[PDB]
Amino acid sequence: MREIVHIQAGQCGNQIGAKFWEVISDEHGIDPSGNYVGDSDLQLERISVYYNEASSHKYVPRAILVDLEPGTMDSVRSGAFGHLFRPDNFIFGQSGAGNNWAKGHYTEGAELVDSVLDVVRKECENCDCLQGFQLTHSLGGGTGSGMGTLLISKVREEYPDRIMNTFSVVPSPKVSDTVVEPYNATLSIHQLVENTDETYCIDNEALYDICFRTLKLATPTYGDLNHLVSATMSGVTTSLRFPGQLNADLRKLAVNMVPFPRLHFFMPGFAPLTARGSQQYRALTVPELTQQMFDAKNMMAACDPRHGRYLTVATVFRGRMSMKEVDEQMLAIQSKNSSYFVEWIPNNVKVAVCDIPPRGLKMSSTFIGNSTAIQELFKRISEQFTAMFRRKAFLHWYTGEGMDEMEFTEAESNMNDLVSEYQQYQDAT
Amino acid sequence: MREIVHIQAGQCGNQIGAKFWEVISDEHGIDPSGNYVGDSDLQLERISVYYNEASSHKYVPRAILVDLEPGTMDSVRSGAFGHLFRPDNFIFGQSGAGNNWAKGHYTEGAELVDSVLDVVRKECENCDCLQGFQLTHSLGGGTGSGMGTLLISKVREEYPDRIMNTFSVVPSPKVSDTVVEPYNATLSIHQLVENTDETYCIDNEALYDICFRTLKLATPTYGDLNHLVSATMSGVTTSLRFPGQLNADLRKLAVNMVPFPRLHFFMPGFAPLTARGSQQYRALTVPELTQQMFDAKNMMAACDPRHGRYLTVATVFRGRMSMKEVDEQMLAIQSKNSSYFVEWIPNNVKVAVCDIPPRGLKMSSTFIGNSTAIQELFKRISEQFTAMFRRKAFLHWYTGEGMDEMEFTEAESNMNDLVSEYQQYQDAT
Amino acid sequence: MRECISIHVGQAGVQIGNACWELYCLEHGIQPDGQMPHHHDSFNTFFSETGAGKHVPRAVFVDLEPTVIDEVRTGTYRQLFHPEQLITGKEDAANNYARGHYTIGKEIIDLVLDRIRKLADQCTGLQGFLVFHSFGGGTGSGFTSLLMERLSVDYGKKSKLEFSIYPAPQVSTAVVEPYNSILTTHTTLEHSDCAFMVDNEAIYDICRRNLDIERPTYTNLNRLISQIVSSITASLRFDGALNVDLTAFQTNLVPYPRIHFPLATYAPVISAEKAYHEQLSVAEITNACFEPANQMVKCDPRHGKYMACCLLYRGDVVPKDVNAAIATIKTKRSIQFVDWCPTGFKVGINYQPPTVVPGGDLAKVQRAVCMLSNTTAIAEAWARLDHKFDLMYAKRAFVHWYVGEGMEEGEFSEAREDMAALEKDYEEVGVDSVE
Amino acid sequence: MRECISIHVGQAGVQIGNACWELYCLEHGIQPDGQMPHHHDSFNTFFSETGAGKHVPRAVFVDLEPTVIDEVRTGTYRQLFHPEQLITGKEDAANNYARGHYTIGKEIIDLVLDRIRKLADQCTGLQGFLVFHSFGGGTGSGFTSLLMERLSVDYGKKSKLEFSIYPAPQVSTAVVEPYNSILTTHTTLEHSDCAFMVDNEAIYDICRRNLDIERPTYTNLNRLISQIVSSITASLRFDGALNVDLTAFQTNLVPYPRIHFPLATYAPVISAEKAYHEQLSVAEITNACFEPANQMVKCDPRHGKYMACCLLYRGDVVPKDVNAAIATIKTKRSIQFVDWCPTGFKVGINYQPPTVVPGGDLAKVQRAVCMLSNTTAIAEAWARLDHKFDLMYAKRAFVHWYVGEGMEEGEFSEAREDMAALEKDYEEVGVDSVE
Amino acid sequence: MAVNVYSTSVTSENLSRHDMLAWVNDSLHLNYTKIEQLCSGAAYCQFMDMLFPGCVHLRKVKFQAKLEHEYIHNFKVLQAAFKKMGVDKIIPVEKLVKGKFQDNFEFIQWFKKFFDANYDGKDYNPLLARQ
Ligand SMILES: Nc1nc2c(ncn2[C@@H]2O[C@H](COP(=O)(O)OP(=O)(O)OP(=O)(O)O)[C@@H](O)[C@H]2O)c(=O)[nH]1
Ligand SMILES: Nc1nc2c(ncn2[C@@H]2O[C@H](COP(=O)(O)OP(=O)(O)OP(=O)(O)O)[C@@H](O)[C@H]2O)c(=O)[nH]1
Ligand SMILES: Nc1nc2c(ncn2[C@@H]2O[C@H](COP(=O)(O)OP(=O)(O)OP(=O)(O)O)[C@@H](O)[C@H]2O)c(=O)[nH]1
Ligand SMILES: Nc1nc2c(ncn2[C@@H]2O[C@H](COP(=O)(O)OP(=O)(O)OP(=O)(O)O)[C@@H](O)[C@H]2O)c(=O)[nH]1
Ligand SMILES: [Mg+2]
Ligand SMILES: [Mg+2]
Ligand SMILES: [Mg+2]
Ligand SMILES: [Mg+2]
Repeated sequence: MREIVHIQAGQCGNQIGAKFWEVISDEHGIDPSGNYVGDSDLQLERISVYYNEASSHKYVPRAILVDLEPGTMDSVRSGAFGHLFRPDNFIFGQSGAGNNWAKGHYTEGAELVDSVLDVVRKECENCDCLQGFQLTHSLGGGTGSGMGTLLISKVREEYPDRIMNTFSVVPSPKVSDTVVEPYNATLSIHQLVENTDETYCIDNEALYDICFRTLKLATPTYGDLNHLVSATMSGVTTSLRFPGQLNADLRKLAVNMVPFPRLHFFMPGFAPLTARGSQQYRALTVPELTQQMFDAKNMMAACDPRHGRYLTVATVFRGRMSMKEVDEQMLAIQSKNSSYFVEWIPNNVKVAVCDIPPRGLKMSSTFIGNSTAIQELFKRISEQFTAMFRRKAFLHWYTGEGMDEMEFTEAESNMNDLVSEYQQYQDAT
Repeated sequence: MREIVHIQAGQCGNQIGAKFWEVISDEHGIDPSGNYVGDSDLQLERISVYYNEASSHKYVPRAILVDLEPGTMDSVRSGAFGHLFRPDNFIFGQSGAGNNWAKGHYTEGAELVDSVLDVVRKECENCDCLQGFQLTHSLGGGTGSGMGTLLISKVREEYPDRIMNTFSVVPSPKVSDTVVEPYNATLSIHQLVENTDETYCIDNEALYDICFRTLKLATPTYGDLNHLVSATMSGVTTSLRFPGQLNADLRKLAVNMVPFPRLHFFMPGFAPLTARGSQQYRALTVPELTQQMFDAKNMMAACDPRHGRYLTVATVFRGRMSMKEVDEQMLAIQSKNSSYFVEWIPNNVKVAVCDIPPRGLKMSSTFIGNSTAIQELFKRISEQFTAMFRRKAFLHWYTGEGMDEMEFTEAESNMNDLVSEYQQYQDAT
Repeated sequence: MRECISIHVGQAGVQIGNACWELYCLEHGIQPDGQMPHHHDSFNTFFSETGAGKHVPRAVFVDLEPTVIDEVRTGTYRQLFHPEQLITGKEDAANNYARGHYTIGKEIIDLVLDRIRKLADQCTGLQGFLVFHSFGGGTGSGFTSLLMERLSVDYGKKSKLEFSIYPAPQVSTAVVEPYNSILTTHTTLEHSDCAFMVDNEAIYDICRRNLDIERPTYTNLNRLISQIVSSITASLRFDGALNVDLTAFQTNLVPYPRIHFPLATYAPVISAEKAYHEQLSVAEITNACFEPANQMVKCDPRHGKYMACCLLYRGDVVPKDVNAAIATIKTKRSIQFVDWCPTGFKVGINYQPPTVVPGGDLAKVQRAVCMLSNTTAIAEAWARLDHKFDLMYAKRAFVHWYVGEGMEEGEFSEAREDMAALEKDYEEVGVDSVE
Repeated sequence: MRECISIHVGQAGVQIGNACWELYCLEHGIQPDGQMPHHHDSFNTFFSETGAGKHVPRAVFVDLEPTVIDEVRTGTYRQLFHPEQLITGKEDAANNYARGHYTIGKEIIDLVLDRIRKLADQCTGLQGFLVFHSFGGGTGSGFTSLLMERLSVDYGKKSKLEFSIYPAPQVSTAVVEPYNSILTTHTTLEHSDCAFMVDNEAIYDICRRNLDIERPTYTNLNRLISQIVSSITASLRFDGALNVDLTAFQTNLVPYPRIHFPLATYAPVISAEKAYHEQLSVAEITNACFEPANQMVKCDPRHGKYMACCLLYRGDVVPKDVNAAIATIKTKRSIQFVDWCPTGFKVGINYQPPTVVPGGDLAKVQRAVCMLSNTTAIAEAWARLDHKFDLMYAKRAFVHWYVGEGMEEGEFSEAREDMAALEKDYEEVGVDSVE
Repeated sequence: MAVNVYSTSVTSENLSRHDMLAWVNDSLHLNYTKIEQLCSGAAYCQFMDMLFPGCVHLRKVKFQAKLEHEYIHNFKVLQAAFKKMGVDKIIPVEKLVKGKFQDNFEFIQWFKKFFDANYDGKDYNPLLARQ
């Protein structure tokens, strides 16, 4: 019931997915071999949402792993928690898209898109009652960006009424991990604005700042950042896989969180986050989580919300807690924060609560913020795009794969239109 | 109920705060690990005034430690009674203000004031019903003076109707521990008269004299002086954290002891004070304490009260006593010293009585004296200020950090106006 | 499954091959007899496998003079190479692009192409060719030009990297280097998918300053170049936290089709005696890389602009430290970026630390960094060559050797205008825009 | 995380560096090989840490004659230092400020600045520089002047302490000390945030009188100066009852920007044979400090005024006794304070007792005191130099050496008027004001 | 060419906070109330413009800057101008961009010294350069 197919594109996509599936296996109590070693029936009563029951009491992930270089697939296979994946789903290329969105969306992605779509079709037929898809990829590299855009387009053309999630890593403002990420990000955001029902913008700089400041980790590897991203994934999805005093799912958050079809770009947040030693010096109560969520230093997007306005705010909770208290904290945080909330949306906060805490922790939360501040992000990219589009910089690569400049102009125009809509709805009264 | 946030500024502030929190932990029976090891429910019935109850029955103090050099913070962390403080509250700089009030109030202090204010805001939000703030600092060093003045300004501008205590070390008349303390003391006293509801002037020379004569300690370390200061702290605050036949709090003393808003500079005193061997040779009766308070040698300020007039006097008691005997002693001491008390304040004595005695003592007291003699203190500093301001001595240091001479002139003028008000109200009839 | 072949042209090419394949054999635990007594099959890239445990390299050593080839054949690495890939001529081109491109090069080009085709036809995912040649010798320049032509005509779109020994500004070994360099640059400009300039004088300076070797030989320069190529291929040959392919190099470093000349730098380069006393933080080695002294070309970037940079780290490298170091470099004063490019850094991470060669000069470290930078100051170097060329072309010196060998004056002219046009293009790219 | 680097210029600088770093290695339990078989990371101030347990100092030894640097390199403390900060010239300045500031100093200044920047860029909370140099040698004076200029231009506001070997009144080793001294003082007057004068004759007298060493050598003077520096840095490097930073030194001791010349004194200085027979109370050692014989400059303060004093105590020091001793000092007759300073005492307290060097001359004590006093009698010393200068300037002696090396006679003149202006400023500070 | 100066310790020549703020306000015809707002760097670029004709190109500088990377870009332009005029005082952009009082005041007082060093007496309208 309400099964979800997980797709991973790009190296960051596979790494986030590996950590994500480790987190889900921990939550549902599954060995790397795939057997059930939990201790409560509730872990199994909704096991089918992410896991398919093979024979001999074995559970396999309903995940699709896509890349164009075998290094990532070999890394996933060799390490622990690698045997549970179905070996047929390990679809990979040979040459790698080479940071070029053309090869990820037009040239190289075309040689594997058919196989990926057949596997997705088989999984869709095998599932009981499909809910929707979630994609984990990045907008910096060519492979993840282009291939994810292509797959999302084809799938939505194959399934119109389903819902599709994308958790796309957005390039940092200060530094760039690649050189030609403006074009790739522009085209990928174009595909997303056409054919995605919501996206969670995530930035490496924000995670670095959070982990260094809040977590007090002087040596943060990608392991920890992927762990936080996976925790956000699980916190969003927890309302569907377990009971709650107020049940929710992806559909409820999508409906509440998207007042206009284009505006579906959100920011994630997690709580509580503590250093190793500073964990017992605080009582984990609802208002502490509430005051931890609503601040810049706990936002995984590189844009201060006080530069703009909060349009809608979704809060998912986990753990045995009193509903009146959650409601009171939401009411207080809205009343004392009338300025950063839209006036023409009275009660712009959605609340969902589960019953199962995230392991080791007595209770936790998860924050989804639909705010206009992210438009700054777009503007920056847009400006960089022009700075790299005015002199025809690196364009000859994408023209040599068959594409035209007209797509770049049209996509830039559409992103500028999106920025204009964000600004106008910011200025609405 | 009636929670208090304790702030410590400067090395003196941190050391006095460490001894103070040791004293409070002894009073409430708290393991340095933070667990409750007491034997009476009354110790826990008002535990929340200074301690926040974290999870797993642990108590952590509601204290903030501020400095610009990590040496004091490292000393506090390394020693015993150090695992109790919440690690994030250890806010410290790196270079140190270097005995310069500009760096403590404008240049370096501005680099940590924001973080300190966020910590204060979080604590204020987390508390149930805030009572007020008490600051422990000194007026000699640049760090404590400047940072305390800045924090008091910002906090009182953030909370107008709250009350704010400062226990500021005033330079000794005979010796000077620093060289440029006239300017620092002048500016700090200016800030204090602007935005504090009372201050307890405390001087190292007086403590040295008291410990050498009354305590008969030939080798007094700072441990003992800070112990007496902490005992005075606890004696002042005890009326709020425990029952009594006549309950009081900081508000009652503030109202009774301050007849005019500017005049809020007091002198502390403690009793009984005995040598190690001379403790059993004396009966601890209410009168014995009464004549132990009212004399210069037990006054912790370097100013003889017989040089001036006693305006108001608060007397707090702890331990099982007959209230009639206390009242008779107060009436007798007021009557026989009628020359020393202001005539146009009939019954210028406030009396408060608690129920719990202090450590290893059947009963004890605490003395707060609002008398005009302290104006001598100010005059001396004022003269020294002029002695160092007429020839532009060390001025370029404070000029190189951006301050203007008009600030020094205006602060000197305000201090001289304060001296004039003390003189006039002393000469009133 | 991820194959990439090497082609070493000229004496410099063969010596670089000796160094690089010694380094590779050390990296993958390969005895000189081809046996095997952070790792995937890692060796499947460079090393093809026979029925037994013997592994043979996918490389072609071609040189017209039998000296260095005989030295390789009789050397320690005798049993390793397949005897076919040691291709020899009879007479050397003798610093004559004419002899190495029209008369003698044609006599053995078919065999080289045939062996390359044999190597390629048994691969599965061939990405490209690593070409090691000099611009000084006639053999290197001419035969490399002919081979690039033939490969481009035969293989359509495959990355073809050139790791050249660019002639030094003052320390030259030949007299006719300008002619050969201009001719080979003009010829290979439309086949070289990306060419990495390396200069001898700068490596001499680095070795004297850092390695404290008062009298090094070509062996050490070969060792540094081998370390560079190993750092380049580490992402392909090993598991990495952030992988990068050859097409990524070709894409992120080439803004315009005609300007495809990045320059290399390696760090740290410190002796065993100096291996201690300093911890090699990533910020420290990055600052060392962006320092103009550690550069391997006599061109100072501080009078130009940085179009693009690609940093490859290997070893125990923490990515947040990477971010902090890169931001600090961005803030500095001696790195001013060009107007059109607000984002000119690529980062790649590999877990495998660099491998130390026994008997070498460097010291075993835990982190290593290679900087591949496409900047503007390199254009200045071209001007120098042009000037020299014009001087040597003022009196028609040495022209007869080319003319009487199957060569025309007209290509000399055409190459001169092509070099001038390349300089004009570099200058135009340098300037800032309106609005 | 609290860093402060040292710069030793000239032969005297290098020898005092040997002494100071021997003392430091003893203080923090560091073997000469850099290993570690009241304490915080205390050593993190002077000693940067590598991947292993090896610790290396943050100091720069620069000197134009390689003799002393070779002695350091071949000495016992060989493995400790990082080989880069042992910078040598080729020829010495030879007691010529011109040679050490215009001709030879320029040839290596860039390398010194680069190494200093490399040291600073990997620090976190750098407070400042401890510069150890003499006014006698041309190297010390000229190169220190140039380096102070460059550091002030490059680093904006960091405390820069100078512990100079002021030329003695009558016991001189050179002939051209006056010229170099006036030139270097006039040059550094605008960059020296605080300069601490120390004289050779006074230390000779102290060693003869107290240490009972009838024939002391420079080793002992270097030991005393190292003890002074360690007492200065004890508050930074150790836990203390009353800590004090470098900015505190720069603030409490400098009333006027041009008058920033305190003098140093240390106590107690008694031999092991005389280590007994007296308890060394804080009052006793303070009385010894304020005694004019124990001061390290041939200037008697009793004919001037005390503008400021800073006393640092270390060891088992009880603060009330400190207060009583300071009061008794204030009551005495030989200490008359200036009118505008009614409070001229600063006090600092540290728990760490002084460390005894094996093979040394002092005795292990439980309390120690450093006196850093800015007084007026020091101005008298300047007058002496001026007189000497004018005498040597009466006949234009030794002028040609400076003239023919890149110096103008106007430089000598302007130094002379600036020095006279400094004397006038000292005099006007000395007098009292009306009302 | 331009001459350069330093700032270590001088009396009677250190100007107050409000005085320097009024100086910049009068020399650029604007209404800054906090000196740390000069972390934006636009004021420094216009100071360079008034100090030397041309020598900069105000089209790239972003007077509406409100983020950190914009501050970094403006400081890159300022560093390019500094290199062009031969003034060699390395500027600490990393501390300035944070917008904190200490380093901003240090930089602006050094810049006041340098500006007094290299100013002639010309007059113009800052607005035309600003737009
Ligand atoms: N949060 C997070 N982001 C990552 C991680 N690893 C890589 N990234 C991001 O992913 C981007 C890497 O480019 P990819 O999209 O993975 O490109 P690719 O999959 O390697 O395909 P090619 O670029 O063609 O080689 C970088 O810009 C990083 O910002 C990770 O472990 N955690
Ligand atoms: N009663 C008492 N006073 C102390 C104690 N320790 C220091 N003091 C006083 O505090 C002052 C020390 O200066 P601080 O205000 O602490 O200066 P700081 O915090 O060290 O900051 P900087 O001066 O910049 O280094 C001295 O003048 C002493 O009189 C103590 O243990 N007990
Ligand atoms: N860095 C470096 N450069 C080398 C090395 N060997 C040769 N060279 C370069 O090669 C140039 C000599 O011309 P080559 O390309 O070797 O000539 P060739 O390959 O022998 O072909 P012929 O000219 O016909 O003899 C010199 O200028 C060197 O710069 C080497 O081991 N290291
Ligand atoms: N107290 C003390 N003074 C020293 C010591 N070594 C050298 N000096 C002083 O240094 C002066 C000699 O000039 P230096 O500064 O050493 O000259 P240099 O550094 O060798 O440079 P050149 O003059 O070029 O040779 C003498 O007058 C001494 O007073 C020492 O070990 N202890
Ligand atoms: Mg990839
Ligand atoms: Mg301090
Ligand atoms: Mg040859
Ligand atoms: Mg010398």
